[PDB]
Formats: sequence, C-alpha cells, structure tokens
Amino acid sequence: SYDSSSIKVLKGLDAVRKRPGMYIGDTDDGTGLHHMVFEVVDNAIDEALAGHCKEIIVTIHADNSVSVQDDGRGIPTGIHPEEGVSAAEVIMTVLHAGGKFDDNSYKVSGGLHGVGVSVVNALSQKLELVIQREGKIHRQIYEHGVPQAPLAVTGETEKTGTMVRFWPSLETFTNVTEFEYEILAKRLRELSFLNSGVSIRLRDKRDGKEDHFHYEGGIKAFVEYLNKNKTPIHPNIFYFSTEKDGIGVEVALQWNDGFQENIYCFTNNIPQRDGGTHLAGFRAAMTRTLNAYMDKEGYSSATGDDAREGLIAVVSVKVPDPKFSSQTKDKLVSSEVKSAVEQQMNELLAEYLLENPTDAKIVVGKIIDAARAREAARRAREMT
Amino acid sequence: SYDSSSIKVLKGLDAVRKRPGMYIGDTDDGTGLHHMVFEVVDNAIDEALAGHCKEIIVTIHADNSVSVQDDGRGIPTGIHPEEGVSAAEVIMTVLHAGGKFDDNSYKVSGGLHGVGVSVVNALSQKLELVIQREGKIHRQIYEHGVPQAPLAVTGETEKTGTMVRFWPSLETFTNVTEFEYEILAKRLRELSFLNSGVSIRLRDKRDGKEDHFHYEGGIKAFVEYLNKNKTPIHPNIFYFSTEKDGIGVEVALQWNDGFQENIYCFTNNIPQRDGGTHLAGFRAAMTRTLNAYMDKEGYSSATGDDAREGLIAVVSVKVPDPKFSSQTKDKLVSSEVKSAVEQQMNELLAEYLLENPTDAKIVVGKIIDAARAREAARRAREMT
Ligand SMILES: Nc1ncnc2c1ncn2[C@@H]1O[C@H](COP(=O)(O)OP(=O)(O)NP(=O)(O)O)[C@@H](O)[C@H]1O
Ligand SMILES: Nc1ncnc2c1ncn2[C@@H]1O[C@H](COP(=O)(O)OP(=O)(O)NP(=O)(O)O)[C@@H](O)[C@H]1O
Ligand SMILES: [Cl-]
Ligand SMILES: [Cl-]
Ligand SMILES: [Mg+2]
Ligand SMILES: [Mg+2]
Ligand code: NA
Ligand code: NA
Repeated sequence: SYDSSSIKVLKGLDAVRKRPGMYIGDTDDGTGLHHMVFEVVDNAIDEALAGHCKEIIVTIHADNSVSVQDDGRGIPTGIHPEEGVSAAEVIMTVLHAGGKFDDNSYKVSGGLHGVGVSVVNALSQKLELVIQREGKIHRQIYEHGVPQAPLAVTGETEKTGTMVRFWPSLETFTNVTEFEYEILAKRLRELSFLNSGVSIRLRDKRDGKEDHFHYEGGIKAFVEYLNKNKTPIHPNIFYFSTEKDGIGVEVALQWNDGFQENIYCFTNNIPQRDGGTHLAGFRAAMTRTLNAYMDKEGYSSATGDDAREGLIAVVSVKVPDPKFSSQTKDKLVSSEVKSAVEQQMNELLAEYLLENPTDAKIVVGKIIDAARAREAARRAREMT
Repeated sequence: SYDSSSIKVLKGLDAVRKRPGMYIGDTDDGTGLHHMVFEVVDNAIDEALAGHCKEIIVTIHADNSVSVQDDGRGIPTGIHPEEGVSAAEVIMTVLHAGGKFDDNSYKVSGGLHGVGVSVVNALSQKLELVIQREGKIHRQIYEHGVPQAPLAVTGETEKTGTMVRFWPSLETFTNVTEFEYEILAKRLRELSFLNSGVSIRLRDKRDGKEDHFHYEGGIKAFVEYLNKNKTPIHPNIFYFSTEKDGIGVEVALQWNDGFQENIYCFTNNIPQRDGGTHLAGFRAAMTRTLNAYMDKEGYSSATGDDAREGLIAVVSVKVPDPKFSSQTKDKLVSSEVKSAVEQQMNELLAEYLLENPTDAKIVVGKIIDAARAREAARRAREMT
C-alpha cells in the first residue's frame, strides 16, 4: 500500500548516515575516510585565508582518531537565539548552517555549503570539540552526532583557536579504516605552497613520524617542487597573480622533457580532481596564445593536446561564490571563472613569451616535436 | 566581528537556490537545465520499475515549460500527520523526504536521496502538480517553491497518475535557457530500451515534432541500435541477465571494426557518465576472461586497453541501496556491485566464448590486432 504513511522525512543528521555517498563520497576505498580530515582542515585553512590563523596541527592518534588544531578566531560559542543552543552546536548538528553564506566573516573561503563539519560529526562514533575564545575554553562531546551535554566553559586562556578530534564510525566506513600518513601529507604540503606564512604540522603518534610544512615562494615554488625529480627544459617558470573583476587568478607553469601533462587546479584552495571551468579557460588561452606566437614568428598545424606533453601547471583561483557539482568539490562549474582565467592568461602569457625569447623558442620546439611524434604514431597505427 | 549572529541556517528550499550546483549541477551550459526534466522522468520510471506505470509522456511546451505525465500510482495526497499538510506538499517542499528510504513502496528505484523533485520545485519560477488518485483529481500550484494554496480536489477520474509541469527560474539558469529536443530524446530512447513494455512519448509543441519509443528486445537491442551505423565484426551479441545475492546484473556487448570504446553503465536505470564500481567490475572480468581463453587456446601479452577498441557494451545493474557521489549520480561508488558484476561476467562470458567458437576467434583476432597497432605507435613515437 503506497500512501502518505509511506512518505518519510529524515531529520537532523539522519540523511547523512542514510546516504553517506552524497555527503562524503566512497566509504569503502579510503577516499571518503580521508575526506573527513580534509573537511576539518579546509575550515582551518579558511581562517588562514581570512588572515586569522598562522598554524595548523594535524595529528593521527594511536587509537585511529585524527585531530586538527588551528589558532584562528574560534567557532562562535554564544547562544544562537532561533535554535536556542550554542552556535557551535548548530554548526555541528544542522545541515546548511554556517558563516560562509555571505562575505562578512570570510571574504573568500573553500567552504560554501554549510555542511562539512556536520557531515564529519554525523559519521563519527565520537567527536570532541574544544574552542578557545573570549578568554575562555569551551568543550563539547558528541556521539554519532548527538551532543552529550551543552557546550561548557572549562577554564581560561590567552589564546584563540578551534580543535576538533573525531573517531570515524565503522558502521559507515569499511575496508580502508585506518589513516594513511602520505595521503594527508600530500594534501598538507600542497596547502603550504598555497598558503605562504602558514605553518602546517603533521604528527603521527603511531610511529613518531612528523612533518612541518612552511614553504615560501608559493605556487611558483610548487611548480619547482613538482619538477624536482624531472628535467625542466627551460629555466624561467611562467607566473602571475592578478585580481580583476572580483576574481583572483594565479598561474604558474613550466615544461619538462617528459611526455605527461599534470595540471593542478584549485578554487579557494580546494582541489578539483575533475577539473572544470578554470581548467577549460587555462587550456583555451594556452592554445590561442601559443598559436598566435607561432603564427607571428613564422613557425606555423599543432593542436591543444601537443601543448599538453611535458607540462606542469598550477591554476589557483579565488572566487567570492563559486559553484561545484558536489560536496566533495571535485569539479568547478562556474562559467565566469572560465573567462577570467582565459583573459588573464592570454594577456600575461603573451608578455612572457615576448620577454623571454630563449624560453619561447624552446617551448615552440617542444610543441613541434610533440606534433611530429603524434603524426608518426598515427601513420604507424593506420599501417598495421 | 565574527560571532553567533554570523552563523546562518538556511531553511526549506533556500539552500537549493543559494547553492544550486550541489543540487542540479551546471546552471549555465544547459546540463543542469535538462537535468530538471530527468529528475521528474526518473520518478515516473521508478513507478514503471515497480510495475505500476505503462506510459510516460514528456511535452516541451511553447512557453518553455516541460511537463511529464505518467500513469502510475500517483503521489500520495493524504495529510502527513507530523507536518500537517498533504504528503505531496511535503515531497515538493522538504529535502530528504520520500518513499524510497526502504523497499516497501519501490523494491528497486533510481531515486534514493528524497531531494529530486524538491530541487525542481525550488529552481522553478512556477510548478504545476496534478495527481490522479483514489477516484479524484488533485491540483496544486507553486511559485519559486512556495505553495499558493493547499493541495485541492478538482474533480473525479477512473485513472491514476502524476503530472508535473515546471517553468525553470531564470534567476538560476543562464545562457542555455531553452530545452533541446535531441537531449531529451536521447535519454528517453535509452530508457525505452531499459524498460521494455513501457511506452515513452516525446512531444514538442514548438514545432509539432514527436516521437514514440517502445523498443522491444531490451539492452541486447540497444547494442544493435548502437552498432546500426557501424560494422559489427561478429554476429552474436553476448547477453545475460541474472539476479544473485540481492543484485541484478544485465550485460550486452558486441565488437565492431572501429577503434573507439563505448561502454554505457546504468544503476536502477540512471546513467553513470563517470562510470564507477560496475564499470570497474566489467573491465576486470573482461580482461581476466579473455586472457584465460587466449591462454587455454594457445593464442598468448595484450592488456585491458586492447579489449577496449571497437567495443560497445551496456551494463545495467539493479541494486536495493546503491551509493552515488552526488545528486546528479554521475558515478557509482558501491563496492559490492564491483564484485557482483565481475563474478557474473567471468562465468557467463567464458560460457559464451565456449558456445560461440566463431565469434571467439574473431574477437581474439581483433584484440591481437589492437595490440599490434599499439606497439607500432609506441615504436614510432620513440623514434621521432
Ligand atoms: N576552525 C574553524 N574556525 C572557525 N569557524 C569555523 C571553523 N570550523 C567551522 N567553523 C564555522 O562553522 C561553519 C560551518 O562549517 P561547515 O559545516 O564545514 O560548513 P562551511 O565551511 O560553511 N561549508 P562547506 O564546508 O562547503 O560545507 C563555518 O561556515 C564557520 O562559520
Ligand atoms: N511520479 C511519481 N509517482 C509517484 N510517487 C512519486 C512520483 N514522483 C515523486 N514521487 C514520490 O515523491 C518522493 C520524493 O521524490 P524526489 O524528491 O524525487 O526524491 P526520491 O525520488 O525519493 N529520491 P532522489 O530523486 O534520488 O532525490 C518519492 O520517493 C516518491 O515517494
Ligand atoms: Cl494517501
Ligand atoms: Cl559568539
Ligand atoms: Mg567547511
Ligand atoms: Mg526522485
Ligand atoms: Na561566502
Ligand atoms: Na529504497
């Protein structure tokens, strides 16, 4: 019998536990498990983007929990009048709740859905929250998303910051249930490059391993790092950072003598594994600008794929209200970012090629060689 | 100042309008716009999967609205006691609400989040709902997700079904704002193949164009259709349908003399553009089973990619509670589906090759030729 009693409304965090895939991704291969950490880290990075956090400490504990401490402003603790509990508890227990729906608290933030840490909470057997704010230490414990007691003051402090420690629920996560140091370290190293001036520490209490990431030089240095064990073919890394029409665009790139393409795209410091409009704009400007240069200098018919071979690039955009296809933010679907990146790249890459004739000549050589190899592969295929 | 008044909770459907990308996808290139239709169509298909709907009519109206009529059971109309309004209104105005959180109303369904038609409503300037149920016609109008009046009886009927007509909000959708016949027709043709016995009609009132899709022969015929304007190299399409361990697995495939691979994956009739665990299991069993056959018959070192060239396949699984990474359901992230597909394929594909020696020999020839062409391309590349 199909009638009004067949219709169910899921309340609070029940939807997250019921359908974890739409909130955290794959709960079996480890990627969802580590995403729990990255949600908490993204909130600390957002305090760093806002200018308030200079140190982040990520700890893998020996009982398979993870903690993240930041020295930012602290999650607000005052009573939220509408809901009648502390703003921190609203944040931990209510979907689509937070301080990133306008630009008053965070001008630019990776966060935008009001869901992230509420997901972490919902999918954790236990979560510990410690907040340092307004001279006071506040603490609260959750079990499966349920607060055990109201947020309470436990003492005094000169400091500000937020600490979240969580133990993931094995009723949700299967197969890969332990944290992998190198997965966390990769992401934290990249965040250090993206956030100059912010100390990021990683500690593993299982084995005593630790890292301290504090690179200077930003994404230009990130490109150097990524070519470290490769062989760059030209010495001058192309780089710019601009802020035009409400949108920050920062690009670095360099070709090496290998045959792979590795472009890393980020929006408000969140990676897009599956690319998006920023990558589409980057590719479009590279193809245009190189073809124009080869035409003006008399070297020209290669395509956009021949520009790929040997490329390492980082594209990092800063956007007031970006649009992603999912909570995991694997893909950027904001059309005006395609145009901002394309426009800035066309102008600054053309200047780069004019100002660095030796590099330009080497890169043209590489593109031509890629095209020559592509055409020979094709003829060889046809002939078998 | 960052404090508890900085924390905002979005209510009702406000979150959908605020962050449409996580609910509908890209609101500028047309893909989100057409997804609005497919959400409504998916709900009618779910009535068809359940055995209650034999006809679906999709109409593109001349004012740029779309309607979908089905002859299923009808959206329940009785008052939902907890919320105090009709179950239909709860469905249209509340996220994570519906009848697909257990298997009592729909054994198997594409739907699972309780979000789809509430998203359509939230992002529509206007929505018209007409429900035929229990001898009565019920009607309600929404504007920007807001009901204008409570659901009302308007007359009598011998029929059952649901009709939804919506006008998409241009405050949300940009650039591609008109419906494209061929986008809808492609999806509806594929749903006809996936749902034998269900009449699917498409009508465009802008120009009088119409289609009636009612293919028989199912996914085996779908593979024939997809090779129609190509040249299959062997006459016998591989096909099976089984239901083992709670999971339905149905596969059809055939090689052609071209060089592209086109695998179409579906879970409860919803396509996965970005693949997933069903595709991973399909690839794994193909590689294993073909290598075993080539080893036993003495033809063997090709890889999994050489099995790709010329392949057309459809993989359709039926799963009680699948896991997707997003509301748009582009990717299946359920580990036990990888194993069900892999296991069923290994057993039935090996039988197929034994029972059809002429086809097996042709397919082995094709795999070998693909490998030969791959190796020649590689040597040619190296030498430039
Ligand atoms: N470490 C932190 N320091 C200060 N405020 C924080 C911190 N973590 C969370 N918050 C606050 O809690 C809110 C909710 O966080 P969260 O549930 O992650 O959603 P969000 O960051 O706003 N968006 P999203 O992560 O994309 O879902 C944030 O918007 C902040 O207002
Ligand atoms: N055409 C229909 N006929 C009968 N019942 C329907 C129909 N459309 C919607 N419903 C009911 O309305 C509920 C909510 O639909 P919807 O908001 O699309 O979510 P869902 O189909 O359950 N899941 P999802 O589409 O994955 O978000 C369904 O679960 C059904 O109970
Ligand atoms: Cl009812
Ligand atoms: Cl406060
Ligand atoms: Mg967040
Ligand atoms: Mg639905
Ligand atoms: Na914001
Ligand atoms: Na169900």
